[PDB]
Amino acid sequence: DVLLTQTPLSLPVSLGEQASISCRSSQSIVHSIGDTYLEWYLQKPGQSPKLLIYKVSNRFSGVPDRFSGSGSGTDFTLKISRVEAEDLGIYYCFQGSHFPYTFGGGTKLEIKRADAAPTVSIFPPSSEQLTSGGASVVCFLNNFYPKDINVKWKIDGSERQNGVLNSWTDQDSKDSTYSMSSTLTLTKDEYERHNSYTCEATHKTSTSPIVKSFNRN
Amino acid sequence: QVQLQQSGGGSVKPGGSLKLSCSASGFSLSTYAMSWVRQTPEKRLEWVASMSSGGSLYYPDTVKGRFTISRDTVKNIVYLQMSSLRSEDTAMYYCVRGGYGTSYWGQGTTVTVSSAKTTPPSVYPLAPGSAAQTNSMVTLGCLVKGYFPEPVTVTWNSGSLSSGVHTFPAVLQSDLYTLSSSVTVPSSTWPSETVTCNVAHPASSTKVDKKIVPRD
Amino acid sequence: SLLTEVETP
Repeated sequence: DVLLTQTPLSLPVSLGEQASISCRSSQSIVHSIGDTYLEWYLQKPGQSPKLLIYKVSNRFSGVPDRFSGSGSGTDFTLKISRVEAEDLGIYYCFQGSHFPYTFGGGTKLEIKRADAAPTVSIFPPSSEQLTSGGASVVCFLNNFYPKDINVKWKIDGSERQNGVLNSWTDQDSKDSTYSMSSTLTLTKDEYERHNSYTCEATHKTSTSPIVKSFNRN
Repeated sequence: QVQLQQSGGGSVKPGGSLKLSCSASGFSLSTYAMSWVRQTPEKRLEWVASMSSGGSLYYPDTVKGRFTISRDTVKNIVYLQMSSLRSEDTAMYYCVRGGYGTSYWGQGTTVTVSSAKTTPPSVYPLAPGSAAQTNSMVTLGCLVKGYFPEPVTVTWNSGSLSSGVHTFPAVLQSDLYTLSSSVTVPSSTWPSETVTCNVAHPASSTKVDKKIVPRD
Repeated sequence: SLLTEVETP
């Protein structure tokens, strides 16, 4: 097989800067003494992959010329000249010169932008979940940057770790932010024995945490 | 103007078999090469099959003798028949039209190879506490719990509330997924105007429309 | 490449 080794794995880049992505083959591709069928695809969050470049350096229709493919021997490069927020996602190289067709492992392009604090909300368990014997308390932490953030759950002023489930969105292709949802799950029986439930969000933007809470009465 | 829609994904036991379809429009199938490419849970892309415009069939060795690509140019559908399914066949399967220096991929259909039971979601409303405060923007949500397999789709007011939505990726715990979705609207519009999360789970043929009611 | 061309060489 033709093995494609793609680097880097993650590529953080600021708006208007240049990103370079490299793909290294295990052999010379040229089919016979004809064309080299090396292609570049982008997958944006929530979408399917789309063609950027074919035969090493041709732009697919409607791809702007700030996308530029080159390469020779075993090294192929995709250069993105003036990165916009919408360029984020996972880039793959691909060869179709020899069967089996193969892809590089991918490069995740991430946009750097200004720091932004999350907007935090808390939600008590619904009466219909209580009925079935479980109790989930939810914090949304919306639209922040950078991605890294910590949530600490407190029940009556003391930390709880067991039963926390956290999930981040991909990076938003508009404002370049992340959001995350944190869910503390307990039994109805344990939920009914405590009053105050708190999530505390700690994040680069403040030395003090953002604290949201409610009382079970 | 090209459309491709894949269908036929869902759950299937190791050893079982499944037939995928790709339903094509705005072009004649026969004039293009049609392929299947899958994306694994680790986000590798892998080529799985091609059929040229002239009808030659091409497969990698990892699926040879198990997978069959075919087309029906009367219904304008391309198929992938899979058998002796294994765990490593778990992936999102895309249908791809190729020709004339162009590629166009459908939205994908998810195939999960697993022994776990098909289970519909429980959908729980997330409404602010009684004593919470105004802000002028109010955030509401939906918690979608206990289902298998992926995917579920979540919309708000049937797609009418599309901005200010964050739908969080599902996470697997045990043999069960959990996901949530938030929506943010002006406080002048809620509760005066209804906000309902619409959850569909095609593998159990289930839809839940949960209205978010203010508490107490 | 059948991903971009109708036949393969």
